Amino acid sequence: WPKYGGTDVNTRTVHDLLNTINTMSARIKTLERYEHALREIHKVVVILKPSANTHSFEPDALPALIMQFLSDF
Amino acid sequence: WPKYGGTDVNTRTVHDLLNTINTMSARIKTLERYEHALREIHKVVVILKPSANTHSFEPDALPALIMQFLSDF
Amino acid sequence: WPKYGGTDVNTRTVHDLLNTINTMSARIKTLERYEHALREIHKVVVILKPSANTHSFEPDALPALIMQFLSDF
Amino acid sequence: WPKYGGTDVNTRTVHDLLNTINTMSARIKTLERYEHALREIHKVVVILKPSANTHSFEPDALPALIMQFLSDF
Amino acid sequence: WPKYGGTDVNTRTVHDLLNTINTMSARIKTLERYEHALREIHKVVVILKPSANTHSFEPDALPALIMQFLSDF
Amino acid sequence: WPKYGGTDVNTRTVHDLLNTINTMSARIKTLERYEHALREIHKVVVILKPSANTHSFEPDALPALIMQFLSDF
Amino acid sequence: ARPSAQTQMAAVDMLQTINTAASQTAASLLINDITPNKTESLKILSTQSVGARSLLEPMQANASTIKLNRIETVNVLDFLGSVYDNTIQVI
Amino acid sequence: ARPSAQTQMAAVDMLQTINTAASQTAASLLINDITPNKTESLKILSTQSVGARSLLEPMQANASTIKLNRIETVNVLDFLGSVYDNTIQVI
Amino acid sequence: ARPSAQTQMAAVDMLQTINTAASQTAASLLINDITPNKTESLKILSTQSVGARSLLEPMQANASTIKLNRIETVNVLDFLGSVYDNTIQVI
Amino acid sequence: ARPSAQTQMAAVDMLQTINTAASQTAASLLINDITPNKTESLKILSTQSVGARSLLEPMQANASTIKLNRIETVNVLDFLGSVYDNTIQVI
Amino acid sequence: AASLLINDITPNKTESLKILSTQSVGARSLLEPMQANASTIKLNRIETVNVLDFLGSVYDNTIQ
Amino acid sequence: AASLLINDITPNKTESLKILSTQSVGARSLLEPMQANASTIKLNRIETVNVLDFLGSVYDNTIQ
Amino acid sequence: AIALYLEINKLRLKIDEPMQLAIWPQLFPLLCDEHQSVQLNTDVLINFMMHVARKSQNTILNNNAAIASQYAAGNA
Amino acid sequence: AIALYLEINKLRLKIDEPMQLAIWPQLFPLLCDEHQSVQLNTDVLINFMMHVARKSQNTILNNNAAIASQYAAGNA
Amino acid sequence: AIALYLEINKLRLKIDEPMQLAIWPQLFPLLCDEHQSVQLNTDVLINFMMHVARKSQNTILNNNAAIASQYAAGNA
Amino acid sequence: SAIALYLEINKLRLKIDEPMQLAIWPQLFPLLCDEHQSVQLNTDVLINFMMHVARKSQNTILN
Amino acid sequence: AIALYLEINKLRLKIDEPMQLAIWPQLFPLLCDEHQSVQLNTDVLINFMMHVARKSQNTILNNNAAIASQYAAGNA
Amino acid sequence: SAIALYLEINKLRLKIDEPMQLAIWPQLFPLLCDEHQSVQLNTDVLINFMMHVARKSQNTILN
Amino acid sequence: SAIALYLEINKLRLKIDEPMQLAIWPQLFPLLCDEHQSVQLNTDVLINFMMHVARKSQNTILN
Repeated sequence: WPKYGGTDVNTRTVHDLLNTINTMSARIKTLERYEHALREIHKVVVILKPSANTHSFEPDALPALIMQFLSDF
Repeated sequence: WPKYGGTDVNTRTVHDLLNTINTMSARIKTLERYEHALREIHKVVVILKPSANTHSFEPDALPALIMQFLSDF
Repeated sequence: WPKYGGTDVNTRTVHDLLNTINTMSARIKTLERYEHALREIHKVVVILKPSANTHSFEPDALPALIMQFLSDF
Repeated sequence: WPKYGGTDVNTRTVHDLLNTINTMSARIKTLERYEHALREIHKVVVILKPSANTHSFEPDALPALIMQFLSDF
Repeated sequence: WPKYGGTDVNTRTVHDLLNTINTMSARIKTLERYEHALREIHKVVVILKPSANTHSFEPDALPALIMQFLSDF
Repeated sequence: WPKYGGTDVNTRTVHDLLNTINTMSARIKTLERYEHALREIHKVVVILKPSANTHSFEPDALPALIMQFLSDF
Repeated sequence: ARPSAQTQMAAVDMLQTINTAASQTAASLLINDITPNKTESLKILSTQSVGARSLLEPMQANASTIKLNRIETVNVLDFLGSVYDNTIQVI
Repeated sequence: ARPSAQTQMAAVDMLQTINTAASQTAASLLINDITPNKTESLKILSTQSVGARSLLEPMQANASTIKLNRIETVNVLDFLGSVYDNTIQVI
Repeated sequence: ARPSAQTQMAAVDMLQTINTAASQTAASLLINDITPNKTESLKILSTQSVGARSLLEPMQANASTIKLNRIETVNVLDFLGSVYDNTIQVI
Repeated sequence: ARPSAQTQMAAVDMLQTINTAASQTAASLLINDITPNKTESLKILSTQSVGARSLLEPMQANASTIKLNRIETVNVLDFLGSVYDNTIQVI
Repeated sequence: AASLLINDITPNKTESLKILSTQSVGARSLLEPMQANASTIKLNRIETVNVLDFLGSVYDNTIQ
Repeated sequence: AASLLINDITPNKTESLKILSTQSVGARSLLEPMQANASTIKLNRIETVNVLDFLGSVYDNTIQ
Repeated sequence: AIALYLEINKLRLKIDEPMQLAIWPQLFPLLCDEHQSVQLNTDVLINFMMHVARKSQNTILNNNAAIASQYAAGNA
Repeated sequence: AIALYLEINKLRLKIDEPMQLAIWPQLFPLLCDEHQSVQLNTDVLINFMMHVARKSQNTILNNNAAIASQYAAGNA
Repeated sequence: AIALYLEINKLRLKIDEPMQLAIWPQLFPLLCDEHQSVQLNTDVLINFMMHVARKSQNTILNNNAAIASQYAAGNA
Repeated sequence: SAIALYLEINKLRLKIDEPMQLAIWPQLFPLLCDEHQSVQLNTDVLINFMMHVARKSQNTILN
Repeated sequence: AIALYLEINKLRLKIDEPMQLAIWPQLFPLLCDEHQSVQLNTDVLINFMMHVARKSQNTILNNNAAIASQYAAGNA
Repeated sequence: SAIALYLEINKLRLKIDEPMQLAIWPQLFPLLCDEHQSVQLNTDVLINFMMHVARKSQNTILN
Repeated sequence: SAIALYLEINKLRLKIDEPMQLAIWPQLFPLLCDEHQSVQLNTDVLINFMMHVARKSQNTILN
């Protein structure tokens, strides 16, 4: 067969790589959906208390920001 | 050349597929944090106010759940 | 030439079909955001005022659901 | 067979491309329907509070605009 | 060379896999303390305030359980 | 066969090493998830009593810190 | 055993999409060339056919008549044959 | 027995991903080279093809015309052939 | 009979781990050597290859050009061949 | 029919234990010898190998260079071979 | 038959007979120096490339 | 036949006949000293490497 | 002249089987060596181009319609 | 000159089967020894490069689309 | 000189099949005894090293991806 | 093109002389080194090389 | 001298198949009777020892990992 | 390259003389020691070594 | 039309001389270069080329 690096190039190789790409693309779409949801949640938090929440969007702090908003009230 | 369903496959095809896999893997690794934060926020809503859509994970409903949840307090 | 059901097929036929696929793919990628936003709005209506058509997604009913929902408050 | 690029031109190739185009065209119609629904929702929001909602249509902000309208009242 | 599903395997492949195993083993040994502490915190919540999600271990819910649990007292 | 150290290099050896790596990678992901949960719990504890809990994050003391917070009140 | 209505309308959707794609053929390019002389379409097509160039030069000059010889006429006729066969690929 | 809608849309997602990957080909590199002369793309490609170098030198000079001989023309034609075949691997 | 989604994502986790392991190859060592001349990577690799030493000495000197003879050039080429084959084991 | 997760993690526990045991090899003893010259490890190993003694004597002297003859070099090479084969049993 | 078989059986010291018969289908300036009974041949890069290609092709197959 | 069989049967004391016949396909400066009937041969590192490679190859197979 | 005649025949088969367009007898003079060139009215050539173009586009769209109908039929 | 002719033929098969691009007769002079060099307009060479590049990228993307469609088909 | 030629061929097969890198004709002089040494620009040698290194690392990572995909496939 | 000459040398090498032990390869090497020159070789050497290719081809023919 | 050569070969097979460590040509002089002794830099010998030691320990740990993996496999 | 000479000595060793009992190995060793020199050996010794390789190869041929 | 002459040369090439080693191809090339000219060739060369086509066709006929 033709070869790329250490991998034989044939129908089965392409099929396997395509299966991996299929599942991984679905996963990427789901995760992008999650990012969009977090952005929407952030905007909700912003409109609730815009006097402090208009600093910058940060996924890893938004849960803590929501918990803080609860802590204040 | 080998063929996939009647489309020619060469070494560049496999090379491109493998580069795609690696790039997508890096993207997925980056994106996992978004799932973790989204699920944390979901559980905040579920625990503090058990009701309705708190009984099923739904990324498209959670921003409105935040709206309701945080506006009530 | 090869035929499809009795209509001649040439290389330009396949070329045009593939260009169609790629253009449509770009259009679909652009349009997905509209589905995401529409479903977010649907869930806003469902969560804040559970009733009737809130129990089934229906893009042609949701604008009237917004009319009702937002006019009530 | 005749060939376009790396793809053989024959009945089966055209049939497969046509199946893909069929599904993708249906998807495009559904997504265009969603865009139309968002436009109608935007017009509803506009007639409810035209003093501020007559700026410009933007699918990615309309959910947040509805949530804001709720926030005001 | 030997092959794995059509990808060449050499001594460096096995060497890299074994180095991966050892490095991951060290990482796992380090990380076990985190599981132990998390489960201790979970049991604190379960014992002092039996309710709801205290009846099922869930690392993504436990931070919100702490929020509720510690804010109540 | 080719050999690395004392291990024969062949399909089965790679397959076994890959199985071990698979399980161990899953374990590492679960433990990293636990670490993230402990970090979130720590931030909750911090926002509850920031006058003393803003020293430094330490997984092995966080359970005791929570128990102390209970002891104070 | 006629196809269902949904099958036929799915074919119709396919047809509308494919015709929207077909809007980019050389024949179309010539058709929608609003310039009094087909200057823009022939400028685009001059990268694909010699006859397009031969027609192009005088039509830019806004000549009331165009003199063609045997070779130029053959090239122009082949250009129109290609326009019919849809062998020109407008990029 | 046509594939389900979900199968086709999964293929579509694969296609979008793979085309995003394809955005890095040499042909693409040439296409998105906004410089009036393809100086940046040819600098990148000069590490992969002799014809890229031969084109590169005069185009940096901003020459209105470029003199090529038999050998340089052969190299340039091979460069374009490689661009078509996608045998150049831009790193 | 395609593998399940969980199987594919488990393979993805394996891939990420194994690539993190692969970050320690000689090729990587050369790539992430931020020094203007590859002095640090060649110091590390001089314990594994003669060509690394031959390149190393002048590059530390910050020479604008490096004179190589037949033997040194052969050693350098073998060094690069080893970098490609990943036969150098960086400790 | 892959082994269960519990089986693999039991193997991992075994591996960690066995590697903790392996920490006492002669190669390890050499590795963790923080002395600028490997004086302590070579004192320990001089009870197991002649080459260890031959290296030991001058390194205690803090000699900048060590003169070895054919016999001493053979003994040192055999010492390193034993370190690799893990035939030295450190007690 | 074979081109190189003809080369072998050619009795001429220079073998200009076979060189002529094969140059009618292969690009070999060789013919002129060898027919001229020259002691040496001036070979440049381009002609050398043709020599190498010719020798390979006759090694495989250039039967006329 | 075999290259080393030819070496054995060669009756010449220096065996320069076989050395010549095999040097046309193997890099051996040996030919010159041995044809010259020299008593000794000056061998440097590089030529020694060729000698060793030649001897190995003829041990296995260099039949012409 | 043979090449011109045959190319006219080809475009004839594609565009106008009965050769009723005015362009044909206006191009015929080029078959005679003496008539090295022919002065044609720009408008006539443009109209001939548009005839070819519109007929071609209609044929393309109709072929697409036939393909769609056969796809609906299934047995294709 | 033979090498130039054959390489032109190769790039022809890849890019322009009917050889309608203006570059071809401008490169033809190099087939004559006397014409050691040809002065070409930089813009023409750039446009030829862009033609090759755009055609190539379209072919690559279309091959990817064909592969995706066949993957959806399954029997590939 | 034979050893240098063959080693160039080996690294060629590994890195650059068409030998388009500038380093190759700059190293060619060493095949002539008279050219005992060649002065090369440090930047050129560094760039050649980086080409080799980046290509190698990409190949390694892609082989790892292929192994992962085949593991997901199972039948390997 | 020096690159072309090198690649053609390798192509012929693969079929005539894998290890490149013939003197003609060193004799031809200078063409890869400097531009605008040529290598003067003996007609004896070149015709002997041609018969060498002939003998290799004859061995292939027999096989 | 034969014993030294063969012992070098043994340690070569174990530690450095291509013999790229600097120690090898520094030890080579001992193969000549005239060179009864060689002055080596203490740092070089220590570094060679550390190379051997680290490679050995890595091999030992990797063999342990292989044994653990095979134990998990069961069929060993 | 002294390393290359050593490795070639080992390669030939594996097939001609496993234990390296021939005097020619000590005679050749100096080339591995100092640079820019050569070893002058008797034509008797070298041709005897060549016939020794010939005899080893003949024994292999018989087997 | 120079393009037509080139394409016809390629068409005949595919059947008479794949590698284009006949001198007649260089002899004909000038027609592709400059306009309003001709190439004067020997009747010996042209008739020899015609018999060459004849021999190629005869080989095809036999096959």
